[PDB]
Amino acid sequence: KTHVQLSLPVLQVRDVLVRGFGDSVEEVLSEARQHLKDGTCGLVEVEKGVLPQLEQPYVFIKRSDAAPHGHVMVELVAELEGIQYGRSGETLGVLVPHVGEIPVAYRKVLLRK
Repeated sequence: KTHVQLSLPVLQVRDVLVRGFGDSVEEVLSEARQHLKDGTCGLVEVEKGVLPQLEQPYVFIKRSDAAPHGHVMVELVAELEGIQYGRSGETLGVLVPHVGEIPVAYRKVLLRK
C-alpha cells in the first residue's frame, strides 16, 4: 500500500530519551520510516524551545493534503542546518524514536510510504 494508517504517540520533549534518528538526512529519513513501520515512532509537537532540545537532522511530518477516517495525510521532510529535504504542507510535529515514554495524546496520520 502507498499509504498506511498510523496512530503516533505524542511525547513531551522533556520525556524523550532518544532525541533523533541519526547523523545524516538520508539516515534519519531511513530510520524514521523503519520506526513508523515497526510502531516504535513518537511525535513531538513543535513549539518555542522544542527543536533546540532535539538532535539534528530533524524529521518532520507535514500535511500533504486537505483526512480519510480521521487520519491526516502526511509525508516526511528532513531538516539539517536550516535546509529541508522535501517540500510539503504544515508541520504536525517532529518524529523521534519511541522507547516506552508515556504519551499525552495520539495523532492519527495516513503516511505516504
